[PDB]
Amino acid sequence: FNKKADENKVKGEAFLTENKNKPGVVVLPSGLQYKVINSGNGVKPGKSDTVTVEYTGRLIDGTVFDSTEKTGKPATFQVSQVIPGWTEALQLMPAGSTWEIYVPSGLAYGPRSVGGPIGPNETLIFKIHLISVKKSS
Repeated sequence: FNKKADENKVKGEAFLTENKNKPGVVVLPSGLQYKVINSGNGVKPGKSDTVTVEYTGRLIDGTVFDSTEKTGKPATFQVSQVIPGWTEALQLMPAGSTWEIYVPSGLAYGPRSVGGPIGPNETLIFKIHLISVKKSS
């Protein structure tokens, strides 16, 4: 059981290790690193912000675990309703922006068997395409 758990710890920590090559890698107060494609553009509130976006997430396992785009239904949630790491990054994501964040387990639920959305000792990649905040306020 743990053989696979640790197997994830190495493959994930390695992915992010090499990932550091991606230009624009900037660490956040929560420890989030990402690559900026289109930053700014629209306005928006702090972590109490509510935005509608579409994303495709996949586990370091190489297989998609869940996609809101393919389902045919956009993803709608507030930045303060997600894991710690995410709440920090999404709080800085302005309407219309486009960031890709990769948060290692140690920054989310933890590499321990308490890995919520992010598998245990699994590094995941997230593609967030923000359209607008609360009806483009």
